[PDB]
Parts: sequence; structure tokens; C-alpha cells
Amino acid sequence: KLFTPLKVGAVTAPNRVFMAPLTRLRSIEPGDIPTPLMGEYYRQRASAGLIISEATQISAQAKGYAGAPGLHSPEQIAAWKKITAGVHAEDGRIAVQLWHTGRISHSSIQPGGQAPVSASALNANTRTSLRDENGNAIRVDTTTPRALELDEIPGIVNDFRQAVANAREAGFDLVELNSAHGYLLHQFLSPSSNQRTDQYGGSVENRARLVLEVVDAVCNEWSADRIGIRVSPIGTFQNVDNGPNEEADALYLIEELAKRGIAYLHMSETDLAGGKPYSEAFRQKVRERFHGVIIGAGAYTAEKAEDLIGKGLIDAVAFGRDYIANPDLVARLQKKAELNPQRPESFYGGGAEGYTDYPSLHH
Ligand SMILES: Cc1cc2nc3c(=O)[nH]c(=O)nc-3n(C[C@H](O)[C@H](O)[C@H](O)COP(=O)(O)O)c2cc1C
Repeated sequence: KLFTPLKVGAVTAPNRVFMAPLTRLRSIEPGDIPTPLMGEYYRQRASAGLIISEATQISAQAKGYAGAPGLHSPEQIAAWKKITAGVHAEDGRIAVQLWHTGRISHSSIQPGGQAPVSASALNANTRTSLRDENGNAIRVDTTTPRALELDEIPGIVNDFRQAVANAREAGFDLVELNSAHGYLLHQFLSPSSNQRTDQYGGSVENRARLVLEVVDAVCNEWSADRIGIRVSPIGTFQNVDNGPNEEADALYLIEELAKRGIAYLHMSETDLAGGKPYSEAFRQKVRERFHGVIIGAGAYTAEKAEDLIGKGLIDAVAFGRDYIANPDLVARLQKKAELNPQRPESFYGGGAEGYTDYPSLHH
């Protein structure tokens, strides 16, 4: 079933082998600008059922990693247009993953050199990636954030809305909202990072308010069948847990998302260091509540993907590190060929080496 077609909102994927969103930190600074090298990398992977791009800033304030691209400036839009054109010339489909990093950021890359923003003024207690004076990736402790004022929230929603308009002009087929992995939307969702006492904190209805406002805004801006969302609502991701009622709160959010008729729900099931697997009973509860495509991710093998797709519990799988290393992952999985070995030392930063130099089966 991995190599059978799937309707994903407004587009049709020819197979269920998707490229997960992968931050690679190779954009130009100043300007957070995508490059022709990035275009080549994505073009190489155009046989994917769907490419989901690296996380991309909705605004300058959204930036948390040096080398991550934006989709807010004219120069960024022009560069992304070239990248999507190359994917489409090879008959691929590409979604842009949009983020605001919130507290997973550093003052030195924020507007004005000021503290980054979040739901509450609590440090993430982790690291982000900056660049040194020679342009090389380095890890730095996160800056303690400032809590957003209530009157600043509409601007955040508008920044998501505008980035989606920009994505449409840039030629993306779909947008994926990053509501996972401890970034800004997840910072509001989780009671561990959200201690607000206004209508954006406290109850699950209040904690989900921002993400649902964003979903409504972007569905109105473009179309519901162009919108996907990534969540990581069970377990701990980048020091952000999901609170003491994680299953119930996840099912609440999913039931609300379903009302908007969005294209897909993408679940990041565990982080790279691992965690408890999803139960089939939980997967069935998610199916009961969501009527679009469900994508699973997190250390999947083709065997596990086939098992869960065959069981009718998910529709597609997003592979991360296997897609870094195998531009033709679809053909390799379909033919049961060996995969290229991974070189994790070049996942972040640098240039062509460890990026565009992983070969296909045939030249
Ligand atoms: C180098 C690297 C960068 C990542 N960047 C992102 C990202 O930009 N957005 C996101 O939602 N997840 C990100 N992730 C998670 C992946 O999308 C994916 O869920 C994970 O790699 C799946 O596990 P796998 O690599 O075992 O297939 C990243 C993972 C890696 C290894």
C-alpha cells in the first residue's frame, strides 16, 4: 500500500512515502534566503509522495536558528518560487512547513537583539543553533523569553495568515503549520510552558485557542484543503511535555481541527531520543475524530509503515533521516534496495557535502 496513491487535500500523491520537514540550516544570511543549492536538494527528492520543507519563518520575529529560511520578504518569496518550480518540473509536490520558534531562540538573532517571545516568561532550558564568525553552525543556550501581551496575539495570527498568502504566491502546493516540537504554537498548547491567566491559558480550550485562531485564519486566506498541521501531543519534545492530561487534551484539539475540514494531521510520535510508542487504541481514537489524511512520523521503517497503513490507522509516513541520505527513497523502498549510509555530522550547516552528494541508485 506504500506505493499506492492518496488524495491529500487539493493534490494527489502517487505514493505514501513522504519527506519529513528537515531543518538543514544552509540559507543565506543576511536575509534568511533560500538558495539554488537548496533548490537542487529538493529537486533530487521530487519523487516523494509529498515533500514537506524545512521549517520556515513566518516573520523575522519567528527566527530561532541561524540558517533557517523565511517566507516573509520579497527576496525569500522569489527564491522559494525557483525552488517550487524545480520540484514541479520533476512532477513533485511540495508543502512549506511554517513556524514561529517562540522561546527556542536567542536574542542575538531577534529584531533589535531583544528577548524572544512566548506564552510565558519561562526559559526552554535547551539549545538552539547559531553561526560563528566563519558561518559555521554552533549550539547556544536559549534566551529567556518575554510573555506576549494580549494585544500582540492578533499580530501573530496575521503573520501566519500573510505567510500562507506568500506560500501560495511562491508556488507551494500545501502549507504545514508547525504546532509541534516545543515551538510557539506548542508553547501555548502545553501547560508546562503556558502559565497565562487570560483567555490563552488555563483550560485546554484556552491553550488551544491560538492554534485554532491560526488554522481559521489560514483556511480563510487560502482554502482548508491546502492546510495541514503537525502536532507532537503525546510525550516530551525539546523539554516541552504535554501536561498531565495529554491524551484527552490531544483528542480535544483533534476534534476541533476536524471541524475545519483541513487537508491533513501529521503526528510526530516521538523525538529522536525515543519514547513510548502510540497504542493502536489511541490511533483508533484519532481516526474517530479526524476525517482527513493522517501522516505518522518518528523512526518508522517501511515495515511499520506498511503495517499501520494496511491496518487503516494512518494514510502516509514521513521519513526524515532516510530522506536526508536517499534522494530516491521511494524507488529504493519499492525495489527493496540497500540505502546509502547516513552522515549525521553534516545534517546542520555547511554546504553541498552531506546535502546534495547522496547518490540515487543509478546516475
Ligand atoms: C536534521 C533534522 C532536522 C529536523 N527538522 C525538523 C523541522 O524543521 N521540523 C519538524 O517538524 N521536525 C523536524 N525534524 C523531525 C523530522 O521531521 C522527523 O519527524 C524525524 O526525522 C522522523 O524520524 P526519522 O528521521 O527516524 O524518520 C528534524 C529531524 C532531523 C533529523
